[PDB]
Amino acid sequence: AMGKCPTKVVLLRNMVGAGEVDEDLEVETKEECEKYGKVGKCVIFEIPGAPDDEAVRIFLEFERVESAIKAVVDLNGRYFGGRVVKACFYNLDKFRVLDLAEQV
Amino acid sequence: RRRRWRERQ
Ligand code: NA
Repeated sequence: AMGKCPTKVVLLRNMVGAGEVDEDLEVETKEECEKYGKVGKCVIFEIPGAPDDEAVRIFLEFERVESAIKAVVDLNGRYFGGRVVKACFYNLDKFRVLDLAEQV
Repeated sequence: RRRRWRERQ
């Protein structure tokens, strides 16, 4: 399963519900993720017709795979507000061309 | 800005 293959890209699901993206999330999440290592800005995609705990996909690309691993381990099961976040990896090549709806 | 990430407990 593709979400289990370690890469420098982390996918966060269930942060917020469908249509509930805001800029505060992206700013805070990038700051939080700098704890694991250098990281780019959040890249956000919402999947049409998805369940409320899957619709919003937040991607962050770390500079180093070790940081991404640390991020998956620390963020999976942590709370963002009241929501329990699901964290996994994402394929780098799919990410770079903005293919953001792959099964993980 | 809102702060929502919570520490693990
Ligand atoms: Na914070």
